[PDB]
Amino acid sequence: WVTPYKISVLVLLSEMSKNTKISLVEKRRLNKQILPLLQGPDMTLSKLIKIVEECCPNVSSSVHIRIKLMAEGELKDMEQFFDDLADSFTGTEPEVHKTSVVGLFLRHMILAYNKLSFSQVYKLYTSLQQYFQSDENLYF
Repeated sequence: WVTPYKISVLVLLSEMSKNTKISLVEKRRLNKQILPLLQGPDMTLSKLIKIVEECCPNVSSSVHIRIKLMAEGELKDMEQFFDDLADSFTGTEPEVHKTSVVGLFLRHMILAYNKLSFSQVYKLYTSLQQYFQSDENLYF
């Protein structure tokens, strides 16, 4: 269930909460605008970045480069993203994201990730590298 697109959405959610150039009110508005990405089907990294560029022009590049560094890194870099993301909510603001669409998405992604199989985690990281590579290969 956890795919490179879903990881990219987690990266987007993380980058949105960290954005130093918009207010907390604007962040709350943007989290509402982003909801169809959490509920919709998987899309290429190229399409996701194009969507993010339209509503969050700042974070689009930050999202793109974060995936780039994870893909150009090692398996540990994907595992470290999941660890840091799990410690980043309901214990930083500290706002309860439990009944929320974002909260349920963060929960269901971290749970499905942890109920791994080392084989499945390794195949997830390679899938992520190919997902990023597919965007990097584009002429445009």
